[PDB]
Amino acid sequence: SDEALLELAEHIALRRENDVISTQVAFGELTVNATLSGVIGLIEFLRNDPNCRFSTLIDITAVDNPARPARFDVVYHLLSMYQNQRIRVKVQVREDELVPSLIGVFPGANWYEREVFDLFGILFSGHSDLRRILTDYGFRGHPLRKDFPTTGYVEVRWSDIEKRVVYEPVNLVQEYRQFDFLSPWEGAKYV
Amino acid sequence: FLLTTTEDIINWARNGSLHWMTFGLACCAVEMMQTSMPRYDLERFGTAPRASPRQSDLMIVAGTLTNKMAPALRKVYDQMPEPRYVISMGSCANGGGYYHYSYSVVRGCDRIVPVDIYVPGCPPTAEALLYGILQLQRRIRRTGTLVR
Amino acid sequence: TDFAQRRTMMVDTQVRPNEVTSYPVIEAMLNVPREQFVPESRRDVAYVGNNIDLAPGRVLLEPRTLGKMMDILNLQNGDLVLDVGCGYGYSAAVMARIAEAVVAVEEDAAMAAEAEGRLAAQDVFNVAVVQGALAEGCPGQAPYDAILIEGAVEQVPEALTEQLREGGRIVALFREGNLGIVRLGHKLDGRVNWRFAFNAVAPLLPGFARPRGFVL
Amino acid sequence: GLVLLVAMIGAIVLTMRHRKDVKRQNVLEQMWRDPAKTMELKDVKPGQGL
Amino acid sequence: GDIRKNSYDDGSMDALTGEQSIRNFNINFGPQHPAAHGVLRMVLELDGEIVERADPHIGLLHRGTEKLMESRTYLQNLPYLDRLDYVAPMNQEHAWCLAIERLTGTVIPRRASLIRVLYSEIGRILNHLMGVTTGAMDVGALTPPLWGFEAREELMIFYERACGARLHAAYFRPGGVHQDLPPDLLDDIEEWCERFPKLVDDLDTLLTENRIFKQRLVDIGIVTEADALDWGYTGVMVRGSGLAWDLRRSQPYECYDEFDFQIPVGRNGDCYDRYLCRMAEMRESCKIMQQAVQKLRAEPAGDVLARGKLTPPRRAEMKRDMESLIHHFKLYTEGFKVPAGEVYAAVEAPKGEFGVYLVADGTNKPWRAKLRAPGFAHLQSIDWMSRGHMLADVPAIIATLDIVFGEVDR
Ligand code: SF4
Ligand SMILES: [Ca+2]
Repeated sequence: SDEALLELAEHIALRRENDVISTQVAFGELTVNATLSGVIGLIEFLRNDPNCRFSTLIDITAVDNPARPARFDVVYHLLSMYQNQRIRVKVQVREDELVPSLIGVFPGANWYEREVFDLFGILFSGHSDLRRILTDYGFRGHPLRKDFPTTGYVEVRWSDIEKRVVYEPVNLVQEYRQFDFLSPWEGAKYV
Repeated sequence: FLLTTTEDIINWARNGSLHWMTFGLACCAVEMMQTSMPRYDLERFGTAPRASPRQSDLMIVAGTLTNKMAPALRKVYDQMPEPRYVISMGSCANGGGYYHYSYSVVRGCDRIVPVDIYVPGCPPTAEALLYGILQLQRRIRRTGTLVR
Repeated sequence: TDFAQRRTMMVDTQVRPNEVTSYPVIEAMLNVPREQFVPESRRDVAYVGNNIDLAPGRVLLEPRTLGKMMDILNLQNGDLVLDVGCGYGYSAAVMARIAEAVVAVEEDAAMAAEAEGRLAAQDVFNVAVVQGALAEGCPGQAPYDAILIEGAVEQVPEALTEQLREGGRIVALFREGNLGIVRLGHKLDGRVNWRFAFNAVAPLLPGFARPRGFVL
Repeated sequence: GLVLLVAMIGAIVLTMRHRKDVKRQNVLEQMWRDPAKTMELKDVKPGQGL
Repeated sequence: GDIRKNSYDDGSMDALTGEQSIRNFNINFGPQHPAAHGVLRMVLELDGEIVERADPHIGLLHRGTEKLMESRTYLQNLPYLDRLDYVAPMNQEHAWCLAIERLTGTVIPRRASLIRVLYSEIGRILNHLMGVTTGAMDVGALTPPLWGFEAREELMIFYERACGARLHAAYFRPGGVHQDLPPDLLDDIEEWCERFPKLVDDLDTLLTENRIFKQRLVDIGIVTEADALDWGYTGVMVRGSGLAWDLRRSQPYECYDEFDFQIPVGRNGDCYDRYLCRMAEMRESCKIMQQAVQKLRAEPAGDVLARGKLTPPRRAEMKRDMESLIHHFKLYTEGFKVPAGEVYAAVEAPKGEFGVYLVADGTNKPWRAKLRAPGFAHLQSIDWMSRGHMLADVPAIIATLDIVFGEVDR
């Protein structure tokens, strides 16, 4: 499957030269780095091409990398039940950059893009129903960004005065403890 | 005497006919369900489920209460006729549990509704919940009046 | 783009389920094109469930916030409404379909001029755009039955709440750090009494900050 | 009896219509579904996809 | 694919249908609703009880698991997996262990591999018993859940005897399984397997050929192969339509190659087919459990954890040997480091393909942990699936999709 995945990666790199930035095969998985402007065209090719028939969209997610000029990665996981193979597609996205929506290709991409928008704040263009899907109504912020606190900023309580569940600033009886165990020794890479 | 024995009869009827709202939030609801299944048969105590809050005397908060869910739990509690009792089941409902430090979780359901009994565990076993329900019955016998 | 489907979806999934029952508000939001009232660069994201940035420190509020804000003002066919910080005029256009007339106050001459052009292009005629500082309102046409402030405040100046009729309603989003509270005010015996309405967030409007100096 | 028949004919003539855009089931065909024919076990060899 | 404007076979157009739809029959179906699993707020638009729009509002059980995982070590994150598809917790633990084992290049002992297959199939029965019999309760059958959950009670006792917890085992570990099974537990699992087919027959006698049951499921929620590919269907959601796809065979993991079992598939792809598939899968899992117990008895005594640099030593060694005490101290505080890389490890979970997308960066904590729940993709399709059906069919459709919201919301 390692030779098979390398052969498949050449087929994609050849047929979609301008979409593909590079390919990698690590830990038995093929990853394709693609340009933002060509990701929809490439995923469409992967879905429909005979050699690579990736007709199941497994999921879409994002990864935050604040140290990088384009801080976000958007990652597409696709499965082919007919060819019995998997592929990962990665695109680098800058903050406030728009990502084209995949709902034209996969109707089931709709909720995954809402989740990326909710938890990372990445907007998708061409999305019919783009609204928060997992956080509370009117939530401020995007919790899966590395610079959002784990406990957030606000918490709810039932107020006897307002007879409502209201938000208040977070007050922790015991503050979150973040132990740092990491050793100053990397170890060796023996040949 | 008349009034204490009257309360005893009221507490006897309320303990023997304790109907709970069909309301399960998470994996504490799995063990709550096992409590009503043949091995334990919660209903043999007269403690039967009711779909509507208008017919419920007992709310078992069985699972994590998120911020988004908190208004809905308060609403159905508010629509329980009185007397109404609340059991907090499991770590999440008791104090937030494994998600205590999350941005989207209520750190204990007693921030939303008053609680009568706390059942510890993650989840409490079906038997532990049954014990907690009987501790609520002791509490009502000890302190129950016509008001509650 | 089929903006009509996006508009209907926005009302169905972002307005109706959020305790917006006033059918005049639902009718208005189903008809006023949101994309016509955003900068051209934001046109494709006009119906997203978030605040749209109009200018530095200024936003077009999220559909849930505006829907709930208008639903609790409870506007009448005979009402005169002051819309503070109208931006490109989306909110004024929606309220114009319910109230008798709207005085839209904008402080950026660029947005005030665009509001007039876009309001006219949608054939909205009971909306007058008045250019000036937001914190001043428009006292020339006062008193108003309702005042809507379209951005976060820390305090509402007395000059602004004096332009409110007795029995008038004012709705403002208050900011306390990371917490935003929409409050509904009622003018009684000359005093505006504020009450909690719901929680929502927006950036602070310029001119509505509070006086904050050294504290030991 | 004929007065009642006229009412039967009239009501159906005047009002009868059926939505053609909803999902409908034939009850007798639902009851004829044979579990032996509708589900079967497959010997899928290791590594084999569709 | 839009039926809100009614279409009649006589072509008639009502005056009211001409007006724009402002006053629609919208109803909150859940969260506090017996068929809504407690945390589903589905907004339904009804027209004479015909479902014309279904708008699931989820996140009422979103707890920020993926955020909480980023500040914990790999071992501290293992119990979070238990609480996603919490009906069958060890099956979800398996994806986390497989991902770590792949990135670290670790080989788990043979006995641990057999135990993982054994308790994974227990989880499949635990899930299918819950799914099938509460699905029956959704169409009004009161009794099936009582019979099924007695059998679940017995399986939860097998959970407790392996790890000390009835539900949230935390039993599968990176490097194998925490503890070995007592010999008397293997005898009891074998004894339970001999009885279990009788319960499956009894449930089949009560339901399968009942005319009411057939009229509530046959030709309801029909899924074609093309629909399956629109919505990311996996598991029984594709097998019910006749696609013999099962990750244990197509992309084998653990030691499933050497077990004998078959893949049930449906021909019509409706709620009735998926019910029959789940009943058949329960029989197949029972057979696997029987083979695994036989293999475990025939195995030579061995360890259940890989030890080495990945798992703590045994307690007796920890209290005697200096190296073991250090490895115990370090692995319970810092934990192993996972080399930089990204993997997606998937299993055939009872509800479909469950996967973990793990981004490691060489430290002792995950950089990113994305959890792929099969129910997230299945629930998203309820609007398409329920359009055109009646309100009474909605609980059956929610059942057939096999939704648990611990994994939908995470
Ligand atoms: S306390 Fe434990 S078992 Fe109960 S809902 Fe929370 S995580 Fe699940
Ligand atoms: Ca209709």
